[PDB]
Amino acid sequence: WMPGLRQQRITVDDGVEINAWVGGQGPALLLVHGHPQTSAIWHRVAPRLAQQFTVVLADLRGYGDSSRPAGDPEHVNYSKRTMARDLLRLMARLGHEHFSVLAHDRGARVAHRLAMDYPASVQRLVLLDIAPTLAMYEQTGEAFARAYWHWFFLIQPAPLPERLIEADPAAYVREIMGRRSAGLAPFDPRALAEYQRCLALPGSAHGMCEDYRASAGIDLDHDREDRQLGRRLSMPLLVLWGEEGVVHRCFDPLREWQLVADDVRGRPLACGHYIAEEAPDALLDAALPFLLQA
Amino acid sequence: SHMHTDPWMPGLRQQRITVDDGVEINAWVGGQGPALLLVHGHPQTSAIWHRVAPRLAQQFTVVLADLRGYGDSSRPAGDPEHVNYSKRTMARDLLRLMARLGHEHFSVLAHDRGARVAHRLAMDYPASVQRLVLLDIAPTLAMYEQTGEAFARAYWHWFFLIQPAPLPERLIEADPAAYVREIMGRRSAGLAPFDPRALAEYQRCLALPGSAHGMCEDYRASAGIDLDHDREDRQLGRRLSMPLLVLWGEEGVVHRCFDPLREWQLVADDVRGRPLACGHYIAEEAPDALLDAALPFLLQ
Repeated sequence: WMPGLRQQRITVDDGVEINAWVGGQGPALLLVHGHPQTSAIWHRVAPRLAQQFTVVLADLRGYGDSSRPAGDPEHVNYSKRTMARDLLRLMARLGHEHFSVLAHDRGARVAHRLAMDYPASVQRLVLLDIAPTLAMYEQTGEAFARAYWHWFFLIQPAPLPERLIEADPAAYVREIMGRRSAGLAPFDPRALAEYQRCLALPGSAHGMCEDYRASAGIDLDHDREDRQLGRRLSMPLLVLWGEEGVVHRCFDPLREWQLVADDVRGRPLACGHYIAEEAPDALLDAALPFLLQA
Repeated sequence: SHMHTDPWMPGLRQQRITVDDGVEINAWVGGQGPALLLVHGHPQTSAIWHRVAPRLAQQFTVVLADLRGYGDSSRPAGDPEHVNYSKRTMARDLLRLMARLGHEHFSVLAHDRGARVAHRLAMDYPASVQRLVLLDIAPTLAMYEQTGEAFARAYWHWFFLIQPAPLPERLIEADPAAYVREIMGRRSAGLAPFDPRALAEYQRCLALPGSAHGMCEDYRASAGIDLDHDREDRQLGRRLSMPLLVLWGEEGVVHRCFDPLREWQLVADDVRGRPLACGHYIAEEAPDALLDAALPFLLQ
């Protein structure tokens, strides 16, 4: 489990600490998970990556063992701008002013904003099973709303979605993850246990829901401003999504990324949403060449 | 408008009628004149009609029915295909209810889930339904087919309550009173527009054991088998033959996200309708406007 990596906490905001697993050697590589998971998602690929990169597997705020800050009416505290600043400062305090990013689900969205807000810090970008949040909400149809129901449940005003999550957090993890195409088969027991332990920490439900609420509000304002002003990702971008997942069925991922990024390459993989755990070898085959030419 | 002093169901008596095997329908029956079935929706009960029923009972024999899974009616088990709470089954419930009360031909005033039941009822038994008034709905099939960002944001439950058990049930049963308060109150005036007795009824009845699963089964059917039946009607060119009046709230989601009159014209041959200056809960927010618009239609 995480051979060669040691867990570290770095204060990134006033009363906000980010928990991360740091190890390896070489150029810096920030690994960012999504919902409802933690840095543990990277346990199958992190050893290999650590042979040529200094890997930093970060737990987003509200997730894992990081701080669980309070929400706020406009959802600034869990905006992608704020969470991206969390990760920028994390890498800075660990001595990495320039780094690559490998990200999944919520993390990838954070990474997107990070790469727009601080382009000089992000060398390369690899985003897993996402299309841009703004396009995904704008292009919502019946199929997407049925499958990604949480994108419309978790954004509802507190305390509703929190009631659901906290009534039975372990059941929440199991139903969110096992009702997708691959079921619960691809998840290592230790990893599932981590997701459930961390999801149960106090304040987690509200933090996750605040992330979603911002991504249905203020985050879309920031993304729309970028769109209207012609501001796009400048650095090399690799986008990988699961052929068996909702993103593949309901959107044109590569097209959507070409609209908001200038140097984009990507393709589907023979798996579902949870790429790093369902298809770690395919993920590495597709991403190591790209991240190593950086 | 609503006052603690207003009468509660004056002239009506509560009745339980067996309409299916182990399924009884609770209903308030009263009045004089031609028969009129009143059908509520979610997350409420027959109590929703308490503002308009005293007046209506002056010219109709009114039957305010509690849907199965709702109010004081039975809460039968679900099933993998969601037949037990399909709109076909609930419509047959109401047909049999009116039959056992001695009414083979009747008019219908219905809201929300009840209106959807009414749609199916009027399609499956057109000779029994004389006139139809449907409140703040467009047809379920068009509403799902035309889902966009705004609709999914506003009618989030249409995509939460349909998820496989036990998830939405967990939400509802963790705090049923909060579910009612949050579902109904999310607007500028909150729960003020609902008479205290009516809100108390909705909360008491939703808290009865088995309620969450029944309501979720209704929604699941409306995202599955019900849509099979409705698409079959559309493909075969079967439409509502009797007069249809559709009234929806100008301030509600249906108005914002669809063209209700057009959508009903696609599935009915004799339709008229218009928005009212209120939200979703027409019968409680604007009882006088509701009656002004509907009594002429129901009396012809």
